Amino acid sequence: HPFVIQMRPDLKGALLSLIEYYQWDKFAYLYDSDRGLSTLQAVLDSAAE
Amino acid sequence: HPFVIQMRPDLKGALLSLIEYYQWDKFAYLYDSDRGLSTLQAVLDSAAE
Repeated sequence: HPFVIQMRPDLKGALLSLIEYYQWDKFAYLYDSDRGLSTLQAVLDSAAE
Repeated sequence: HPFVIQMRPDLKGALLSLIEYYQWDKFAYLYDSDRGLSTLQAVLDSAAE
């Protein structure tokens, strides 16, 4: 989306890399729906691969 | 949300009951964010339970 400038960096890749680093195969992901499920969608998509 | 009259019935229950009827334990759920994440949250919470 154009004309919108977001100061906040994206956390998705960082979290994926952290989970990868800690060598976690199996875990529980708690999530709050008010902030949005986007990152959850990310970790779910990654979960299959 | 008030003042909105929604003709389309809620499909969640039929889905969950159908899954439980076919005796499904493990499966694949493909989804798009076009319609909203509500059904997804339904199958995820019910999967957790």
